[PDB]
Amino acid sequence: AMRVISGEYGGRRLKALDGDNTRPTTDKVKESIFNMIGPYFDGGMALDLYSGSGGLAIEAVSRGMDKSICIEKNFAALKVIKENIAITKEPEKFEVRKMDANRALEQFYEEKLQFDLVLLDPPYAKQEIVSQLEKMLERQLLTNEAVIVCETDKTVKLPETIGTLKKTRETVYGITQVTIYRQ
Repeated sequence: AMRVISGEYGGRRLKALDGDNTRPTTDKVKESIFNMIGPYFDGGMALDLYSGSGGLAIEAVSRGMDKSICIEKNFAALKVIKENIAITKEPEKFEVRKMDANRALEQFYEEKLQFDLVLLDPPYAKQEIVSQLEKMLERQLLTNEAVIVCETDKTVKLPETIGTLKKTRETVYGITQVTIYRQ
């Protein structure tokens, strides 16, 4: 069963969305991601653009980030992420918004926000990572030391360079590819 790996909420059990045979984000991959980019953070704001049950957003805050904004496509996910946020007992550190992912980026621009961590785990058929990152650069949605974590099927070919972002690491764990970008 899914669990927070490390940090303040480490070891706490989380609820997963109902299975639908799509590419998972395993706890082992989650651990690998956060140990690579962290393992801990001195504050900051994270964006979890396809948050689902919220495991990555929660891991970020557990490990020291001040706040995660979690974007959701499907109404059904809202009760699951709410339950998981409740398990942290720090609901003020999370914001869940039910809206289109691309519309979310333009709202963040309206809100004059910048993110220290961006987590991008789109459904395979809705993957627009390069366009989205170009949008984030266009709208200056990234802090100076922001890091982007992408999760894709191992068959996806993400570019070495996206505007001022450069791929710094890329690792395959089974069929899940984790790609890291930094400015």
